[PDB]
Amino acid sequence: RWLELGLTDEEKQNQLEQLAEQYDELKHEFEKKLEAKRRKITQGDDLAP
Amino acid sequence: MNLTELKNTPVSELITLGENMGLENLARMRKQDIIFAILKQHAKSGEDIFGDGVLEILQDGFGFLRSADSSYLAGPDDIYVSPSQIRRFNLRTGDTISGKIRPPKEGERYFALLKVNEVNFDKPENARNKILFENLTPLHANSRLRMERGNGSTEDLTARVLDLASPIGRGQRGLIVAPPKAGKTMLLQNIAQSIAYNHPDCVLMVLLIDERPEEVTEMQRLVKGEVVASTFDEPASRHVQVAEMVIEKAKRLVEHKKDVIILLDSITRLARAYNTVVPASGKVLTGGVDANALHRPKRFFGAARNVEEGGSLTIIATALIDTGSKMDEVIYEEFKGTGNMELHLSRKIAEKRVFPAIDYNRSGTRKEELLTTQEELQKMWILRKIIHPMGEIDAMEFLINKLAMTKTNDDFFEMMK
Amino acid sequence: MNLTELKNTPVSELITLGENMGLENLARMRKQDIIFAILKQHAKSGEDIFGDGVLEILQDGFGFLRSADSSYLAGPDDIYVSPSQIRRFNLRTGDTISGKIRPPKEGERYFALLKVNEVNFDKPENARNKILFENLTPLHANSRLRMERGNGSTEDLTARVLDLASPIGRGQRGLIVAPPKAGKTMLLQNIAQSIAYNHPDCVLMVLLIDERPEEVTEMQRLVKGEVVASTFDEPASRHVQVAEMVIEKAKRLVEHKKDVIILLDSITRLARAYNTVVPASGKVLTGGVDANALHRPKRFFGAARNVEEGGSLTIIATALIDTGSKMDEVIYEEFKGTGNMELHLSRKIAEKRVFPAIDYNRSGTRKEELLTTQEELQKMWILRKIIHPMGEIDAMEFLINKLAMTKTNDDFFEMMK
Ligand SMILES: Nc1ncnc2c1ncn2[C@@H]1O[C@H](COP(=O)(O)OP(=O)(O)O)[C@@H](O)[C@H]1O
Ligand SMILES: Nc1ncnc2c1ncn2[C@@H]1O[C@H](COP(=O)(O)OP(=O)(O)O)[C@@H](O)[C@H]1O
Ligand code: BEF
Ligand code: BEF
Ligand SMILES: [Mg+2]
Ligand SMILES: [Mg+2]
Repeated sequence: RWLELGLTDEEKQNQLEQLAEQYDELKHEFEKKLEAKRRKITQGDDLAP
Repeated sequence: MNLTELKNTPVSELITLGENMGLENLARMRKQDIIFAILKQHAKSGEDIFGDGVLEILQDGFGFLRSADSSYLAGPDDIYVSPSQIRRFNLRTGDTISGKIRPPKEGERYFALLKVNEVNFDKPENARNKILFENLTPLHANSRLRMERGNGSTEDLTARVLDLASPIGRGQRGLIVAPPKAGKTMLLQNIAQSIAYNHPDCVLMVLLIDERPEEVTEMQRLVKGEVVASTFDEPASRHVQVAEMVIEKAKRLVEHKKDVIILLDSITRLARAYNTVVPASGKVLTGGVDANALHRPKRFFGAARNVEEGGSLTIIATALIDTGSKMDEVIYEEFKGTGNMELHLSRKIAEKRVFPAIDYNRSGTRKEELLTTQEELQKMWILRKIIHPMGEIDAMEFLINKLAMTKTNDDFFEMMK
Repeated sequence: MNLTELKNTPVSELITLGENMGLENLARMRKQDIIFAILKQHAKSGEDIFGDGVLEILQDGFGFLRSADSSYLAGPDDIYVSPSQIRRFNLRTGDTISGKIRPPKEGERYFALLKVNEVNFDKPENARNKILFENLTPLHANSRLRMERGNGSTEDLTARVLDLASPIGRGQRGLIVAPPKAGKTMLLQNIAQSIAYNHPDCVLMVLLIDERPEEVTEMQRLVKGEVVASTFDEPASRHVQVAEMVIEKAKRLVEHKKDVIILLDSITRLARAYNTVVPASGKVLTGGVDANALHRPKRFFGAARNVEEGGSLTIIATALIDTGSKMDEVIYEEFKGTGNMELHLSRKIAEKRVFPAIDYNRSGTRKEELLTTQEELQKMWILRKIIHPMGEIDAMEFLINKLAMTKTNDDFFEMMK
């Protein structure tokens, strides 16, 4: 639960930012697929007139 | 680039800038919609945009970066904030955040903030390790905030009178009890101008709730600082939104050890909106107000306090009387006991074209000895002793005549001699 | 360990202690949330924590150990008390319980108290075999509680005047009838300080209901003893909660043969909250108060009494007048006849900067002969005889001048000679 550190900016901050961006993208994509499947399975289906 | 950097200027420069960007006719859509399209094109140029805004947290956990010029309301340029930032830094409501943003891909909603670069005009390291607002130690007004301008204008008296009636300081909780058609507008105007001119160190945050749009335009481009307002164009929902958002911004700015003046008018319409947006408890009070309708207004009112560690929050919320019904008066009552600073204005004298008509009798300040020096306090005590035994009209005409016959307040002391 | 042992100190020591415990960033969460996390880690170290708190009983039968520093309110460190303890000892509301507690397993709520080790600063055997509070025999004030400090301060007079106007003793029921902006705050402040300094044997329990948070902070760290308060930050629900909880704590402490002074301000806001939280009976009284809205306030007011067996409960609840409406005055009326001790303060003299402005005429005490010796009673009778035939201003200036010209009260008797 700790990505948060800072020291030796020149490279350490560059790679820590890259990994933070990767983590955020992963979490956002996963929650997006989550909500998509949610709204798909909760969307009622047509039955008949 | 920054949205406010495109917002300080009218729609005309936005139109020509969009024509520079080579897009569809911009003047047709709204100017904030123009800004949305313009930032979309700027992001299409292959660059990371730099955005800023104060945070609004919904139930889902993500955030919105509401902009200052958009009156802290919902807009197409509200930057989406992924929950991962709330997991790392846990930025609360009102935290002014500036950082890198990306365009919305299709089927998305708005711009997404990638990495924060500035947290409340400070490094992000102070955001996680910081003492909270409701966790502070509230105190009284220690430092005095003088109000007189110093060059002797006609409405400069409207500030001097306060310094002569009851002082105002940092962390105080002020009420302005006045009927309609009394002179509250110009009063808060010159109050803000005097605070800005004489004390440019503090952060002036003027607030306006449910007034005329012409009044909003007159307030925004007359005083120093940010002017967020919500007129009758917005329902009680957006009213309570902007109110809680500015109050949380003030909370965060005091957490960062800064002084915030919140001039709000009026508190009664805010209370009406609150009573409109509370669940019914199957019972009504005297005047037509729900039981729990006062809890959140009381929270918003008591958010103001003076801190031991750093910063202050001083709110001056105007109370409205002479509305004919009870409920508003009820609000006023429920608000005299919570605020430690009262200031009462006269309409019976205002109809006589006698301005400014401040009630010198029922005005006062609790712990006012911390708001003024020793001998000045003695002289103010003696001056109120002189003002007391004469009639209302007597005191008020004496005030206006002998203060317009003076220029500054210490000059007034040295002339009363 | 003990929660209050971590609560007497600010959030800074809690932060460094949590850093010693090796947890997530503590400053981000609230300081009481910090204490919750810290006690969770301390329990993770493989030790049984020792907690304490006063009991609050819900409808389900279990209990909560509300802490003193948390203003007897809901918190994450409220120790859960299984019903089995209420089956064995039947600990009622307000019983200060200290014992062994365990951490909450997941899906649980809070810490659970395993075994009680201390019941109201006494052995648990006295808890089951004990005579109850409403089961006692109420009596009058037999022992006199002197109020003068003894070194002659300016506000020391504010105590002496009481000893000169109407004595105060154990088990009495006192009312303070005063308008706003009269001098009740400093009065109860020096009253508490004098009770603590001159009579450190009794348990000082100052109470504050719906005031400024700065006032709460000024009261907590100025006087001797526990200071529980509930400002406007809490609705009528938490108001009545803290009120009934402190009153039940006082009931239990008197059951344990101890004296409890309850300085409450104000009783009118408590009555407003009560009228807010009562079911509607389809009818309203004069002023806008429900019919059964006074039953529970009357119970809370009459909880004070002097006991034959041991202990006393003396409440001094301030009544508020000059509020413009009727209902508050109605409360005052319904409260003059139930209390056997009246004390009235003057605002018409307070506006003249004449402090302290106590109404010497309408002040009095029922069965006041048990509150003072024989010849001192004769001299007080003669002194009131002297004070009567002169005007209000006359009596008040004579009081203030000739008592500031004195140092103590018996010295005042020996100077009037
Ligand atoms: N200090 C002042 N000097 C001159 N006129 C004043 C002053 N204060 C108020 N007025 C008069 O009050 C009118 C505006 O009232 P307004 O402030 O809108 O009412 P309210 O007091 O209810 O806000 C103006 O026409 C102006 O002439
Ligand atoms: N014993 C006293 N000596 C000097 N000033 C006093 C005294 N008692 C009250 N005051 C004045 O009363 C003011 C505070 O009154 P307060 O207690 O808030 O009114 P209320 O009685 O409505 O609670 C202070 O500004 C103080 O100057
Ligand atoms: F008429 Be005022 F603006 F209340
Ligand atoms: F305003 Be006071 F405390 F009655
Ligand atoms: Mg106006
Ligand atoms: Mg008071």
